[PDB]
Amino acid sequence: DEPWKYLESEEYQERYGSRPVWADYRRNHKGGVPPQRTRKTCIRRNKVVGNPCPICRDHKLHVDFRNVKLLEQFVCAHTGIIFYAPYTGVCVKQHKRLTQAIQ
Amino acid sequence: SFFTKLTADELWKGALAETGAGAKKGRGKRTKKKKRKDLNRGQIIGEGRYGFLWPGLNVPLMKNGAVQTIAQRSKEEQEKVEADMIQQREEWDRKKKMKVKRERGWSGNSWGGISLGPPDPGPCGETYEDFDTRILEVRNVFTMTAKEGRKKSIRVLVAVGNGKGAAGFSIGKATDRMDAFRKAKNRAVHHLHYIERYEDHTIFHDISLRFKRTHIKMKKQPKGYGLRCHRAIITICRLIGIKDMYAKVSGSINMLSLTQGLFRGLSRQETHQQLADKKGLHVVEIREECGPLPIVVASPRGPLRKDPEPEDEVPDVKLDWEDVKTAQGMKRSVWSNLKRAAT
Amino acid sequence: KNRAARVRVSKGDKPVTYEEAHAPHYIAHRKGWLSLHTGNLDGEDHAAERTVEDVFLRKFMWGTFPGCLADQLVLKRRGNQLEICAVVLRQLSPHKYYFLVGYSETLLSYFYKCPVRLHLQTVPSKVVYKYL
Amino acid sequence: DFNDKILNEPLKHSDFFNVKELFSVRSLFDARVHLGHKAGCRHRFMEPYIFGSRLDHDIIDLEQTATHLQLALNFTAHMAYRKGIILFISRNRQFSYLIENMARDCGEYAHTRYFRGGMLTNARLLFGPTVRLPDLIIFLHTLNNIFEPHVAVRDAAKMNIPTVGIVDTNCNPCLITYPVPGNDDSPLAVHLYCRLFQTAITRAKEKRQQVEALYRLQ
RNA sequence: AUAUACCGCCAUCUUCAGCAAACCCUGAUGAAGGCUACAAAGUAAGCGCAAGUACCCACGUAAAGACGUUAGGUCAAGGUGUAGCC
Ligand SMILES: [Mg+2]
Ligand SMILES: [Mg+2]
Ligand SMILES: [Mg+2]
Ligand SMILES: [Mg+2]
Ligand SMILES: [Mg+2]
Ligand SMILES: [Mg+2]
Ligand SMILES: [Zn+2]
Ligand SMILES: [Zn+2]
Repeated sequence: DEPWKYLESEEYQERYGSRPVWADYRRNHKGGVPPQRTRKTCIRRNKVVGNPCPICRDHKLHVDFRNVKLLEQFVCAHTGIIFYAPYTGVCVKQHKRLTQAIQ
Repeated sequence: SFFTKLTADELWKGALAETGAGAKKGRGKRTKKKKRKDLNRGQIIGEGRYGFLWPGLNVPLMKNGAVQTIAQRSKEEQEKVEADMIQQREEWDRKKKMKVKRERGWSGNSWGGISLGPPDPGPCGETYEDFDTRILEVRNVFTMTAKEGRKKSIRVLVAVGNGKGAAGFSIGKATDRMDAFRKAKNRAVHHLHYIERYEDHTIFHDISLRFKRTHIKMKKQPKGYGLRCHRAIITICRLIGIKDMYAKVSGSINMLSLTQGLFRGLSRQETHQQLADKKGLHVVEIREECGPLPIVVASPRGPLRKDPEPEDEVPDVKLDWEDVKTAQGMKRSVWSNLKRAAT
Repeated sequence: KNRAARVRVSKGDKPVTYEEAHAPHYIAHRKGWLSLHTGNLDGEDHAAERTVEDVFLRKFMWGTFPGCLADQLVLKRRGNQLEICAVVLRQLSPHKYYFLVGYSETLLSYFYKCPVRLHLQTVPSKVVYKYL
Repeated sequence: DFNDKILNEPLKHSDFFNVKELFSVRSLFDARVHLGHKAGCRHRFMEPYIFGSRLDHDIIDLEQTATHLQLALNFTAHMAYRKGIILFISRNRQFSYLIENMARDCGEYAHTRYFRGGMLTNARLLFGPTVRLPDLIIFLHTLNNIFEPHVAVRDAAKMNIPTVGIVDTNCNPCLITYPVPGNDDSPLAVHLYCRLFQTAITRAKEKRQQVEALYRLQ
């Protein structure tokens, strides 16, 4: 559904809870410190890559300016600076789509 | 021959070769292991090639209030039964051999970011579901003996905590990994230190100390920052309940002594009510988000002091060249400010 | 070091029965014999046949009452009469139990041309002598 | 809730069981509690409790002695009124008979014989799963024969059990909650401490009895 | 063929007596150690030794004699894993 009622839908609640979406995701990468810029994308030619980011694996979610309570979980409530893609675990494409959407 | 045939457990022992030359010394083998399988439990007693109908064990004895009679299971019937049994054995084998997914902690094939779940209930009855566990390290200690020689003795380090400022570290030694985990978890839940925290997410002030050639320097840090510290300290703070700080370790890296000094400092830190009632002055807090506004933290419970502190100028205080460098900004290193994973 | 009809001492995770626990040199001092016949005594004969047939009987009955027994059997051969005694568990149905009883009885009788009969004693779970 | 009120009532009152009348500096000096070992037997943490020295012999401050003794008696009496278990220790064999006898007379228990390893720590395995370890420990002689700190003070500080010991110039009052400076070695002092503890615990017991009778009436 | 996969069965120290699940403590909570009886941190399931049983006794002789070393011997008592002849 293009609207944002899928978030209030209780399948979202049981699938996540009161935690954010990025909290569950974990990156497979080289040893120690990971790379400093995430993958280019999680979807290619209508095909999904293994271990994709959460907002991409959950196709029912929609990144848009209107989903305020979905967008606000990334940017800290205590500091206005938006978290980085290596932080939230998402690929750079959807990361910058989200940053322009929140702008 | 039939007289030469014998029981099953003997054959299973002879096939598995659990002990005698290869199991001992720890030499073992090249990761080849034959999995035990129970065949008698699987098939019903009546199954066979000739599928006679048995009202005694294979078929219900009575039907429609009428005694049954011996009958025949013909070719395609016994073939269907054999196919069903083949499918059932294949299903049992699939369910037998599968993956095992223990959550990846600090690294694969490492017991660092692994949690054993809460401690076990006590004998008199003591439930500790609020406590969460963590395995900091595991090592295969070896000490020799006269007749058997080298003995493998697993040593493990563990921590436990609520997330409410209470936690405890402990070691555990045993010949078996699970038994060592259990010993360590139990005596850990029994041995615990409490530490205060300022606003549920930070320490009261920075703490610099040394312990067995392990210099450690933790720095308080306000909200929206995270935990950029040694991964052991990160897990320990996850257990404690503080959400953000900074820390650095210098010199030797022995995480046992690291944890011991960590808890020592976090216990010896003074609270602000403590310090105020000790000195005899009002504490005053200042933020960057808030302007020039004095925020009182804690006041003396006893009688306040009359005179204020005289201005201490050019104090004799031993400071750190590295933090002075990082404050002056001339310091440069690619390895300092990295955009690591979440917290 | 002798290994002959004895249990290896474990951590304490091995339920053992009276017979499986005690040693073979304790057999006459603190056990009885699983069979009772006179072929072994002086003057008699067919002891080899007695032993072969009773071993075959033990194997056949263990495999035709599989998963229900929890201990060795007791054979009691009085002249012509042959008596068996077993201890089993209440796993399967008494229908199956009696059916297999009659089946084994008829087979043994027709095979050995001998009057055979058996008794079975039920137990909820196999008795244990110690945990070695 | 009124049961909790009865449990809490004696706390607000100071010297509520009249423990002060039992002891006086006259009696202490007569029982020779003020003595101490030589300066060679002196201890740092005991120094501030030393009123002075004479002939290289240590002397105890009787005002501090009386303060700590009052506090100890008050605590013991509150615990007895709460029916809290009390356990005596005196490793010195010179008075084991008398101490066991007065323990029998009180109803509170004692252990003067050799102390076993982990008797308190592994008490669950020793005795059984469910066992009520004592609520208060006291020491007529804090040190053993070889003059090390008795393992009981350490075990009590570990397992959160309060301890009240008579500390001599050789003793370590750091672990003790209510250290009473005195003369561990003198028979007059031992007998006097025993009689004071008898009177205190018996008064607490009979007072609980009378209060319970009054509440049963009401 | 593999005793260097094993079971089963034995030599060995053993003409020893220790082996030890489970708890606690000390060592700054390291590998590790835990003995002082006019006693100072050790407590111990269980096994073994022992005791009792066999011969003529209570002694003696037999029997028993654990954990483990010798990758000790035995796929040739028998079976069986792996590799081969089929
Ligand atoms: Mg890996
Ligand atoms: Mg021999
Ligand atoms: Mg070999
Ligand atoms: Mg013997
Ligand atoms: Mg012999
Ligand atoms: Mg060899
Ligand atoms: Zn993506
Ligand atoms: Zn003295």
